[PDB]
Amino acid sequence: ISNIREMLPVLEAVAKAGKPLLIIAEDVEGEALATLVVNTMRGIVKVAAVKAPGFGDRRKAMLQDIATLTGGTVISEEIGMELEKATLEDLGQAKRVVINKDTTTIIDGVGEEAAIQGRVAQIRQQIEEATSDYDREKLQERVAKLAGGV
Amino acid sequence: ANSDETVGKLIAEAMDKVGKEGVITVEDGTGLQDELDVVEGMQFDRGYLSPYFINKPETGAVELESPFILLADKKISNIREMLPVLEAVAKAGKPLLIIAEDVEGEALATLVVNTMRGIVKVAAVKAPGFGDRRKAMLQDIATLTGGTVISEEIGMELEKATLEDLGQAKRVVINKDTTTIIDGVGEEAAIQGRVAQIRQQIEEATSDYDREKLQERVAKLAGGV
Amino acid sequence: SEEIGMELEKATLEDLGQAKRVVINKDTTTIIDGVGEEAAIQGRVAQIRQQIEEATSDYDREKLQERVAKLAGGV
Amino acid sequence: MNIRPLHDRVIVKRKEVETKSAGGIVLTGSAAAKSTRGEVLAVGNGRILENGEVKPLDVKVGDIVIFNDGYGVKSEKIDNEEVLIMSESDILAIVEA
Amino acid sequence: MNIRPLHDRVIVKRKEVETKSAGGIVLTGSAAAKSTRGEVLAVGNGRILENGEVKPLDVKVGDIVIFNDGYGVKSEKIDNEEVLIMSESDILAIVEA
Amino acid sequence: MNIRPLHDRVIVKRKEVETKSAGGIVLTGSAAAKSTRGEVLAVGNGRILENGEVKPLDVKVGDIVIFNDGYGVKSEKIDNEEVLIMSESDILAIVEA
Repeated sequence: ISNIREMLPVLEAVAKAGKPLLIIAEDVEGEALATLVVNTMRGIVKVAAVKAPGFGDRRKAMLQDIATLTGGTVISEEIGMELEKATLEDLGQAKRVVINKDTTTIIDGVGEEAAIQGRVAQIRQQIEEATSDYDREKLQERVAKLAGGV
Repeated sequence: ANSDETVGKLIAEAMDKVGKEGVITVEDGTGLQDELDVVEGMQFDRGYLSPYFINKPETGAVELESPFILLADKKISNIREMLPVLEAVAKAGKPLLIIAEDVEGEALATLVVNTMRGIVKVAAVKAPGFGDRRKAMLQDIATLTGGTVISEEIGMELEKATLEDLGQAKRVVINKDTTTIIDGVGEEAAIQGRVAQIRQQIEEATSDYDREKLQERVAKLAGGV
Repeated sequence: SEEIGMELEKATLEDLGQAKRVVINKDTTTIIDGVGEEAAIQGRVAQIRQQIEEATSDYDREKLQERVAKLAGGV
Repeated sequence: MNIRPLHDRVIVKRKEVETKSAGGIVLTGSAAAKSTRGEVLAVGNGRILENGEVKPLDVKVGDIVIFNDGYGVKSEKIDNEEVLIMSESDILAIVEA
Repeated sequence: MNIRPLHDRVIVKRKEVETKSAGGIVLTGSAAAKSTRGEVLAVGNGRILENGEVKPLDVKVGDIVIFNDGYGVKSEKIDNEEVLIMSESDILAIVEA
Repeated sequence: MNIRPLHDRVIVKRKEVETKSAGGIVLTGSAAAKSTRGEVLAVGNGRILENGEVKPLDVKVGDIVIFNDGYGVKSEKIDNEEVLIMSESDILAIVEA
């Protein structure tokens, strides 16, 4: 997230709706972070910002799993989704979110259970294909976070 | 101390003055005799920026009576940022203490010209440590003074600060090594809320080395080292 | 100096000190008998002397001893 | 006495730096949006290009204007307050519609 | 009141960024094709080059135009919406044929 | 005899370097504020651009002025004291209001 210049129509839309918000992205730039702090502090929008987990393909995969849980859409360049052209239909939702200096945790998605199970079944099938036992464990964590607990 | 009565009484007296929050430390002594030095209030190990501020040259030091204190993030690049605050403080008439992470040559030289020739009475000192603990300790210093920390993150321009946004103390004293502040204007209940925040993070402290550094921050705010 | 805000271009003859004689070699510089007021010299000596009593570095304490000696007495 | 624009010159106050509540909603942080909108303070006589009879400038005092923040555009204090000095041609526009 | 173009100046809305279905078939991704086609919003009086009697600009409001995306061409919000400001000569053309 | 400005040229004394007590309060250190304000010393005849009858310059001796500290603006001693030499167009303004 380079600027608030990308963020604006979504920020207008969410503020106007009135709900709090959680920002997931791979990083947040100083202008973007500072503007978010000004809005939260002075009461305009209630917003938390957190960094995406791990790196590369497994970060991308886990972001899709997080979207499946929330009942949301992952905004990316590959799908051709501008941040500026997102709407409130394109955001998932949860019942509660809680965040620490180390750890992020989300309580009880809006994502449809059948869709969650289809995505779990995809992930589970790749466990059966997993040559790296070390990465098979990391596949086991992704199934566990989506369904069950660690 | 293997039956050393002097060591036992020194520690009993020290625990007496510092308090439960207070931290007692051991250092190599100047002389044959053991000594105990107790400091109450906000002391930290950073000196005067220039010797020109010395208004007590018989003490080798600067003393300022009832000052405002300004806390700034980053560098003070110019007097061009400083101006409206400088106008406001001078017009009010009180002495001033400048806290920032650094002071640039133009800024320091202009401050020396104003103090020397009598326009404003101002001392300038550097912020303690580095990174997040410097930022945290600057908030603790603001809580003690009853002031506001001016930073870019909160979106506070130095140029848009006013005299309501400066904390205050009864006295400040500064050396070539050490800075010390005597008796804040900060509200006691706010101080205790901030102490409670800091104390709760002691209970979470995995690094014992940094837990000691959390113990110092509680001790400077409440009690003595 | 720049710190006091004194331009070299704005100095005057009131802003220069004076001595009775000065003598200079290829190695060494020496000044004989100032115009500086004795009470001011003693105030400045007292400042320097007080920092001797504070001197953790013995090596630099000797260098403080030279500064007191050059101002008052001889080496 | 302030000081007066020459031929072809105009003096204006820049309206804002940052129209701070974006859309009317979001309170923007540090964006650097020095406003493109100015408002006229003084107007220098006429244009004395091209030898013959002098042309009045088509701008006037009281006008609300847009200008280019270009190389030609200078800024300095009237009393203690910064205002901007430029040519009629570094100005882009005056309140239409 | 918006704000008004000077002498020799024109204001236009850029038609599209990317004519997204290429040929009428292929849905193009990120191509950066900021449209060369504009449409006229305001026209500034006439051209006051060359001292004598003022010439009307040959463009008018309602025209669909092509312009150069050059150094001279500026862009800014009317209300909240970006529109482009330029000279008659940075404009290339108006709806022929 | 000093020496005299040509056609289109003006000679001025720069008022101050640094308006040293900022706001009227703070005594500024080394800021580098070479004053934008000058005061007219000599005025060179008229402007001899454009072939025909010569135009008098609109500035005069005794005027208090503002100028650009640009490439065109030169500085040299009258007697032993530095004064500045420039065109009417490198001057921005003369005492209005």
